[PDB]
Amino acid sequence: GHVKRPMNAFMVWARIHRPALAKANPAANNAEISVQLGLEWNKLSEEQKKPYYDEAQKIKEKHREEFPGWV
Repeated sequence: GHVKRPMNAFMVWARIHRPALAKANPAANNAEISVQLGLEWNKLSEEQKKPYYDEAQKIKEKHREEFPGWV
């Protein structure tokens, strides 16, 4: 609804990068770290974002293995 396809790719990128960013900027709280992750994500080129979108799609497909109709 409010969530669009970029968010799932961004969340892959964030899961990878948040822990080290939090430790490197430990005076910042989680909400501020989240803002910094979003700015870093938006500086990536379309080509750089591609593998995160590709991985988000693989994750989606793996989730759909739970559904009736898988195999």
